[PDB]
Amino acid sequence: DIAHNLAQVRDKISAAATRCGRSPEEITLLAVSATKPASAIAEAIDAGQRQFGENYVQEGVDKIRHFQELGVTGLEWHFIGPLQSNKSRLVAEHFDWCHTIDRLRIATRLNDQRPAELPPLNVLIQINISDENSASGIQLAELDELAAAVAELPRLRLRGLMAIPAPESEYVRQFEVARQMAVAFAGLKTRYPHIDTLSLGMSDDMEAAIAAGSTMVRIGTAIFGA
Ligand SMILES: Cc1ncc(COP(=O)(O)O)c(C=O)c1O
Ligand SMILES: Cc1ncc(COP(=O)(O)O)c(C=O)c1O
Repeated sequence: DIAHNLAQVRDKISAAATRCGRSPEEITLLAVSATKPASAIAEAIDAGQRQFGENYVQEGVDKIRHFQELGVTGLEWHFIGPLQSNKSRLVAEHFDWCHTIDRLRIATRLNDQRPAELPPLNVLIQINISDENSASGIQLAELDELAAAVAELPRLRLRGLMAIPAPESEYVRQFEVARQMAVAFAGLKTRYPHIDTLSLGMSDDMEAAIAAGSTMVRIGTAIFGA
């Protein structure tokens, strides 16, 4: 049951924030609906969920248009997959968030292709904090430069950071990797304006990411099936 799983996840988020002294309201739940059918999002929507994440551009845009045409308003769509330049326009025209900015060129394309009547596309810069097997995300030593360049793009808005740590089963390592991300997030927050989003944590490392200071968890399996 999707509705039951939504309520179960929100309780686990709420408990995890409370245990480490944070308000549950600090944590945004991003329902990762990738590869799930639109009918499943429809249940989530009917269960009160508004923020959905997609990894593939055309699947996402098709869903976005599906619910726009039903006249469902109030939804927030996050693109959280890797973004190739030949699909940037669909993202720039349809999505509300993009978590996967790791090169200045993809950000400038999104900026140029974003219609002016839309709000600025909220973007996060993706850090490869701990994955040698991923060709996605930058190193922390490159963050200040990319952030400063992306910060001037007027049709974008730099909101913070995202990372997908290498899979890790040890809670100790989960927390320490997430802390590195929280530390970098806090440093960015000092100088840049409106830095409020640390996209960090999935089903299995939710608690350490919340304890470390994530503001947004990306949950798929625990809501929709694997
Ligand atoms: C499940 C699914 N939906 C949609 C797409 C749409 O492809 P793209 O993201 O390259 O537009 C893909 C393939 O990449 C996919 O695997
Ligand atoms: C960026 C991102 N977040 C979250 C998930 C899925 O999260 P979960 O482990 O709960 O299925 C994936 C999808 O495979 C992902 O690529």
